[PDB]
Amino acid sequence: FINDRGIKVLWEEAYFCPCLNPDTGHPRVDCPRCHGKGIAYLPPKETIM
Amino acid sequence: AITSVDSYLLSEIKPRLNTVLENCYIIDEVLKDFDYQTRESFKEAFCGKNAQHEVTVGFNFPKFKNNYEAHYLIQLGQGQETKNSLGSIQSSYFEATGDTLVESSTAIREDDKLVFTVSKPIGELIKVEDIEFAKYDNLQVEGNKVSFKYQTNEDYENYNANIIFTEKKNDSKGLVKGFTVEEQVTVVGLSFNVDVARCLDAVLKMILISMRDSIEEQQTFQLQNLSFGDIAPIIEDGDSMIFGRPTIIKYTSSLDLDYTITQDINKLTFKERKDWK
Ligand SMILES: [Zn+2]
Repeated sequence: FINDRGIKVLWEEAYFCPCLNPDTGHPRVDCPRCHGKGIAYLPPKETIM
Repeated sequence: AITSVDSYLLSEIKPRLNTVLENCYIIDEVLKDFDYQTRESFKEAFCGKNAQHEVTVGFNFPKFKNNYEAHYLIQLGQGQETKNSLGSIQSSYFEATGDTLVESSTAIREDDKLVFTVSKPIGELIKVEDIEFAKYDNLQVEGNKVSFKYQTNEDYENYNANIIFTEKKNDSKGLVKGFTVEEQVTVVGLSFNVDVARCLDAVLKMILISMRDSIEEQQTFQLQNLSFGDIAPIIEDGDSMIFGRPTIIKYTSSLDLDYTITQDINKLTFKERKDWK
């Protein structure tokens, strides 16, 4: 039922990026692993939702 | 004149912001008190000629999306009239004078005078930089030129100077009528990164300190006074919050009009008339 009704999506899993400032606790705005969001993402996974 | 503090601030902040951001050691000095990683990340992202991100400045209520990574929002505030003159006479003039200007110029020889040429008719000369003339020097101003005796001054035949002066509109009499207003403008550095908001606050305070010496707000917009708000989420229900710290800039300035007087009197005349009663 879900495979019939859902649309194909790419799912990628959140984790906090280890670029957070050890004092201020905020992300580095130049970080390449996360583009200023505090959250980095694992490689994408194909799923239907 | 009538004045528009918001447009002044936009015009003044934008070039100054650009010229600081293109100059790495200025930011390195401004941010010396911040955490090392905050400083280096800001300098890497926004600073220097190779900077891939950019800051932006503009008024509030645009119809388009802004650069919410770093954006100075300018926001015209309250004001009130504070001091009035007797008769509302702010000043009087014999010759309608425009804005104050400073221009670079060089001397040239002409007919055994030195002259400086200026782009506009000189309504009043305030200062020729680094020169004080004696009466012997026969200082004269005419049209858009300043002229200066050659005889004793031949060593200066190509001397480079800055002229501080003011335009003239026209040869007319009048009264400058008006009053003083105290007026507020708010500025906020929006960023979705809190450390960027804090750095934009520091940069803006530096810019305003530097601005206090400018001719614009030395002659007008006097008594700059700064107040600072809390850092808070400006918008809270996106995929992320947007933060900012407001600052309020308050200025005292004159609002006035040139009431020209057409009446002129150039001769009294006297007559005696006899009363035979
Ligand atoms: Zn990161």
